[PDB]
Amino acid sequence: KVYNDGYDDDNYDYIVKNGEKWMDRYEIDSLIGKGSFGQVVKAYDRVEQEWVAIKIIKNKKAFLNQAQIEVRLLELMNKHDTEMKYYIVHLKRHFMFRNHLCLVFEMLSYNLYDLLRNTNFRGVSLNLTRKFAQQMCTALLFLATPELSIIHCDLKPENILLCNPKRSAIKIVDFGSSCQLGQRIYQYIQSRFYRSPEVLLGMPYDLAIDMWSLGCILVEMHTGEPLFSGANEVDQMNKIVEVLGIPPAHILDQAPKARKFFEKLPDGTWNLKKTKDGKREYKPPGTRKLHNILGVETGGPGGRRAGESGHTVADYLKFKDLILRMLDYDPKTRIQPYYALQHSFFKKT
Ligand SMILES: O=c1c2c(ccc3nc(-c4cccnc4)sc32)ncn1C1CC1
Repeated sequence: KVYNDGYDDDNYDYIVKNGEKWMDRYEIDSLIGKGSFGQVVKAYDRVEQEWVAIKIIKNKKAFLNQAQIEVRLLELMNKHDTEMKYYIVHLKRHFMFRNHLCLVFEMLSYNLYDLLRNTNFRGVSLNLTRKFAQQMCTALLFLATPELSIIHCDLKPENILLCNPKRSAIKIVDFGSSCQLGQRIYQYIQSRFYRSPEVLLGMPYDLAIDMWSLGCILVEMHTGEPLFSGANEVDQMNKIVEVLGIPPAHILDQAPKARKFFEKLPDGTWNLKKTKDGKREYKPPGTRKLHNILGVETGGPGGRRAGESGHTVADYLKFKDLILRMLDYDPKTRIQPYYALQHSFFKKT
């Protein structure tokens, strides 16, 4: 078999070649990214005298049709004319090339997972975590403007990128899974660690799922490790329950997949699904306190911030309150961008 007259591999990806020139314009430097969507490459745009990131979508109907949605939303966001539009990556243009839809993005710096990794997963400071938190909240507010109503659907450290290596300004990338509040088309969405209870439970979802993901992200940026690191859905839900307890009955009562994780007693309350021969793996519900994970009264996560400025007890207590409001089980009462921005965690110095 030869795929796409030899230009593609067996997984519908374009065989990237360092040094190649496309359409007398783009010089391909190297692969910088790879996912289910396809690939991302670093490239120099001769015409515009600048570096770009080119997202090369897979040559297959299903992936193309999704990227067309991605392009529509990217263009709709970039088009919008408030100054909040610059927490979102800029889609410069797109084009078809050897049967691949290619999206051209401005060149940003590296992502927040790479940033975590540069400090050997010690975490970044609470001061820097705050700056990310403020910008992300402001960006989620943009996405909430009624004319947009976009759900990113895959927030995680990897999809938040620094603008410049030496500064805190960030932008959100990868709207390849995104949708608007009307036209939702998938039930199994978000990366697992950052997946909301509503999605785990098979319930309808709105823009609040991104705020859940942000809660999880912000904690991980400061501790250096994922808050809820499930190997599968059942593990994931169980790890959430360790920190936040059994979700409220009014939600589980409307949850198509409640019985995947939970069981309903005669009296109308819910427990975790009962386990084989009692073998214990999880901490009892609500026992793994965020208060201890963050190290609120014990010098920060792992004790590593003891006797540093910008990491007081009062600072942590604020941060913890914000995060708990972000991880509200109920998407109707979970904190929303406008009100998150008014939180005491952000208040001026
Ligand atoms: O990886 C990126 C980069 C991007 C701009 C947009 C962008 N969308 C990406 C993406 C990732 C996964 C799915 N869809 C898009 S990666 C990326 N600028 C720079 N870089 C890093 C090398 C420094």
